Amino acid sequence: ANKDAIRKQMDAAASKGDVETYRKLKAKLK
Amino acid sequence: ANKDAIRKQMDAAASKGDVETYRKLKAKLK
Amino acid sequence: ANKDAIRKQMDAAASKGDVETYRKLKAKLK
Amino acid sequence: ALNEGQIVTLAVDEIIETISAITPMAQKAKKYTPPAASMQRSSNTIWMPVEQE
Amino acid sequence: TTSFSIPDVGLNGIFATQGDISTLSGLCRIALWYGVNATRPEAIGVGLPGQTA
Amino acid sequence: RKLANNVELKVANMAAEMGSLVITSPDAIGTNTADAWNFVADAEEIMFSRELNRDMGTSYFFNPQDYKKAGYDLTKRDIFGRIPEDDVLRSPKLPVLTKSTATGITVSGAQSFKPVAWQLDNDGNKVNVDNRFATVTLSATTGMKR
Amino acid sequence: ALNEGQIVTLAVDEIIETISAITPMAQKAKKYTPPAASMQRSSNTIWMPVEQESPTQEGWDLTDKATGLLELNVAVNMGEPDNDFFQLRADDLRDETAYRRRIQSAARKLANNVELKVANMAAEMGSLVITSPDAIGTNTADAWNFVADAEEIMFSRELNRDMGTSYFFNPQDYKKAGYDLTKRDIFGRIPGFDDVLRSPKLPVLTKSTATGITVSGAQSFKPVAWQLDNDGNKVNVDNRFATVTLSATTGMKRGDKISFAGVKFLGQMAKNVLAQDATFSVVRVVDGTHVEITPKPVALDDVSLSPEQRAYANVNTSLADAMAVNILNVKDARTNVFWADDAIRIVSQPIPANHELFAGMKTTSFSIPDVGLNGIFATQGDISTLSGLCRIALWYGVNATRPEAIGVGLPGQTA
Amino acid sequence: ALNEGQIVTLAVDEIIETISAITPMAQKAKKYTPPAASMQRSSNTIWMPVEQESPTQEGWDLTDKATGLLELNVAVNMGEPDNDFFQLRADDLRDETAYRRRIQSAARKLANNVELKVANMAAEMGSLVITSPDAIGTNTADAWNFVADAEEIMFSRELNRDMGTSYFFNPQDYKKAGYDLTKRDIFGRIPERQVAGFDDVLRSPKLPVLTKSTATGITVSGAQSFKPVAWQLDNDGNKVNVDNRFATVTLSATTGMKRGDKISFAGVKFLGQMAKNVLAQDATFSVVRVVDGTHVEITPKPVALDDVSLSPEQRAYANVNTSLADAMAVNILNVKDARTNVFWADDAIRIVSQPIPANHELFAGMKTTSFSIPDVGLNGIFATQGDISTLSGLCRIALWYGVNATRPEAIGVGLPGQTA
Amino acid sequence: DMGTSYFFNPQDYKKAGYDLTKRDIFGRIPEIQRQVAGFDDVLRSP
Repeated sequence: ANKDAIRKQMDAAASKGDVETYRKLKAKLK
Repeated sequence: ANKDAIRKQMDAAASKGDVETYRKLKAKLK
Repeated sequence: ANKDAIRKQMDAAASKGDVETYRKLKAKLK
Repeated sequence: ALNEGQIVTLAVDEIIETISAITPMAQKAKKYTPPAASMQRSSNTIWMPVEQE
Repeated sequence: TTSFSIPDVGLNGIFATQGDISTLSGLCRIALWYGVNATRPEAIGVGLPGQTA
Repeated sequence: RKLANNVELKVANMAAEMGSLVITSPDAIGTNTADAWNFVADAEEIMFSRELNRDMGTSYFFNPQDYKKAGYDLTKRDIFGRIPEDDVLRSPKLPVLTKSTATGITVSGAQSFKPVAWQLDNDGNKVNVDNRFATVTLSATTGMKR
Repeated sequence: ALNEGQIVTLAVDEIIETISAITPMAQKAKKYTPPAASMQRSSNTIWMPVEQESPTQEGWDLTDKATGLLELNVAVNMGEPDNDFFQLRADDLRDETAYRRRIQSAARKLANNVELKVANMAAEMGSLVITSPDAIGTNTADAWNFVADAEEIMFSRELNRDMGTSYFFNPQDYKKAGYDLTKRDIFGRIPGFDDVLRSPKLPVLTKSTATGITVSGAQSFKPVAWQLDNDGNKVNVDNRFATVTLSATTGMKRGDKISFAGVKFLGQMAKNVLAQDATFSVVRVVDGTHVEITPKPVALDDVSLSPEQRAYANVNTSLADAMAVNILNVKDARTNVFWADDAIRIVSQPIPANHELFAGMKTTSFSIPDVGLNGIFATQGDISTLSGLCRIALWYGVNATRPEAIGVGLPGQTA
Repeated sequence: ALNEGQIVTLAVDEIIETISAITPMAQKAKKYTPPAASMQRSSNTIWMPVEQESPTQEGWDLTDKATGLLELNVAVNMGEPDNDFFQLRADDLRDETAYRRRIQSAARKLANNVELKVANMAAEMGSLVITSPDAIGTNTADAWNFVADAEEIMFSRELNRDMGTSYFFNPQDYKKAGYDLTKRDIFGRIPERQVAGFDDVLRSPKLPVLTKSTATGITVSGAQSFKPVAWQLDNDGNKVNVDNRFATVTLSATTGMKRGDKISFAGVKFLGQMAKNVLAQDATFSVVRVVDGTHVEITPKPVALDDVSLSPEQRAYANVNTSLADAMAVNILNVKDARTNVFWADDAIRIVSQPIPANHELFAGMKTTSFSIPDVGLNGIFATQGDISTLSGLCRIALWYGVNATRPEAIGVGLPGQTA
Repeated sequence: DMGTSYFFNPQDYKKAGYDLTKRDIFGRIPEIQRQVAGFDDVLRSP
């Protein structure tokens, strides 16, 4: 649910190449 | 949270030049 | 004349304390 | 890049907190405030009474 | 000049700044005006270990 | 930090050079009951016997060597040993009291001191007398220092 | 199954996580960032200020008391960046996990290099040497309390600019001392103080074969603010290091700890003689009769030097004509290091990069916040090997500023 | 009548124009602006690179060009600023002209001192020393041709392959050489390209007098060999660049030796930089400092061509036929006191300057404004403050700059009259 | 610069002075691993 949505968002951020957003979302996930 | 708002109040007090209010707000922050 | 207007603007610039525009107008004078 | 008020506030806060922190002996000594507080630079000889026996 | 006070220790001071062109920098002065008095020296003790003589 | 240095150095030097309740022992400070010296216990005993403590307790200050030798844990204490939120503390500004080389010193004559409340100064007014210090005439004062 | 953006993001994330985990010692040392921001000139010899010490300055009237200040400095050389230049093959890039594993393997090597740098510097130019003939343990009778001794030597010296001291044990001595380690993390941190933790990368300080060596002459060292270089300009002087002439520098290495006999420490701030002998660490053997010892011995009872120079005194008395060196590391032992707040500084600048200026390589800049390290991540396509070159560069300079505040604990120095 | 803004603007304008117009010597030096801008009072040692041209490669395929040459850096330190502290009396502030005149006098002082520093650098750090008993004069029978000799020694060493050489004459030798001052300013510039050429001969009255060396019979001790090395480990264990300009040698004794002396080992001969051909001219070395009573440092690092240990990339950096032998004689050159004439190549002296780190408007007591002189390349500060002692203002103009004698082998000093 | 895995037979594990307190039957911890950080792991296996 929420974990899946966060995973999709961080995957999109990584695909965009934005490291900062990916790191923030990784912090939120765990 | 409110810590970032009281930090802005601390900065405003410091820029004004009131040591007493700055110290009170710093004690509040901690 | 151009020289008188340049001198007036030079005095106005020197009154405010700006050295860059003063030097530029001096260069235009030469 | 610190404005004048910020200079004063930061300096006074730092002085107060660090001196109050690293003075163990001076905080165990009794604090005396002279009754006569006047705007004079000459050092007066304050006579505090001792306990009467 | 800004006058401050340290409540925990009981010291009164002043903090002053001024600009000097003989140093191209802002002079800063912190003063602490205090007098330590040993009232009743009979109550102050000194412990001296290892006085073998 | 320099200003706090000056304050603490002044207090420690004044306490060491003006303190008169002197307690000495040939042994060194430690936790060994047989061979070490209990500085805190002796200080408390001499202050209680002498009755100069208004019953609020005294304040003991160790130097770091003797504080370590006295077996104080310091883990549940501040850097000075203040139990942050017996009050035994340690200070690094405690001076070393150099030995005195005077050997053959005797009182010069029969001297008696009395507490004097006031005296007349040169202008003729009355000025209080500091009744702490008494001037003693001795045979010789060689090797004696403040 | 990895696109370029995901490659960059995963690589930067894995580098940051791996470096920030396996580096406990570099995180305890103060992080410094210089405003210079030089570009591929080995940076510069960044001259770093050191805390000022001044005389009393008592009285209402102070006319010219602000002119005699010394303003000493210390220098750090960033040097050249530490790289890990390898190839990325299709095996590594097939899946996120394999790529993260490869990037972690690279970042772990870089982090280990950082850790050995810090540990070796702390062990080889730490001055506050504490040695005991007994091994570290819990028993009060036959064992040695390293933490208590280190805390006391820091407190008496008044070298702890008050934030707390960091204690580092090698894992053997950490186990010997009574530390739980079950409720703590891998290194002993919490996710006498609470800064005690263990580091595998602590080196071993080998013996010193020097025996019966004495000072050659009567040297007195005084703090110097600046000196004229060969160009006639004014260059600052690194006042940490003092060149002392000995009778014979035989058996002396870069890590030996020496303590001249008859010389005792002073409280850095109170200027009172301590019981502990002043211990120095030799950092270079210049000649057969000259060495460099990492704390400069400034004598209180030295009339040659001015009061502004006397404010920096850390030694009871200057070196006499024939004083004994008194080598301290007399047996091989793994070192335990401890230091104050500002005793080691990691200086780093962002690596100068012109991103997207040259097409062909993708360069991204990453900064580890936990450890003051800045880096660059570069990927290029190599048609010769039909794969992709990958480079991870870390640019940092680890500086042992204030070597007097770095200590080495040497157990077992029986004889 | 002047207000504070007019004071600041007029003073900065006068300083910039006067300092730009006065100094010719600093113009000839190649200005270098550090990439780093620092907020610290103690300037970091700027390690600026020294570039020797790589030989061009021709062909379509350059995969095998390689030959990454040794990258060597020289260190420049910025001293304490050179400042002119003076009182702005009420007379100087009466109108515009008096203020311009006073600021012009201050700028003249500062510019003269800058020229003095550059001239002392060139005289005491110049390596190419040419001497003979004769004195400079127009006639060829019994006099010098300083320009011709300097041009010949520069062409033989191949130091200035493309750019021109700047020749500086003291006024006496400038008059003796036959150069007329008619329709010319004080320094010999004509009152009036940049890409190439621009060979000029100027007269500079700031050239110092080189005192003779009262040292005889000094011999080299040991066998010294020097190799240009790009990096070394400092005490912290980090890597620091090595100033490969200065090499310290061991001598029998350093008595009678000072900074300004010139030496020339007997068996050592110069080499063409681009061809490594032995030249008939004896190799000339200039001392910078006397380290001890036994060691001494010299401006050109003697790197012998016949060195087996020398790497090819290191062998590219060669200016000596054979290293110092066991008992070679120093053979001091400057034997008589004489005013020096200095010449140098395009990039043989660099002026390094960065803005003075100061925060403005925080302290209301003083008014500090930062100015820059782009023509000369000196960054400075202008400060004023009111003094109750003199019932007027105190003004201070501080210039912060560092002169570096990069490539000292390309700086030539020629002192005539060395009869004995 | 990583950990090493040590496997003892049970008797030499006992004789070397290794305890099984807060460890499973093989000497492992019941719960970036320790090996990556550079810490050795001592186990016993029959």
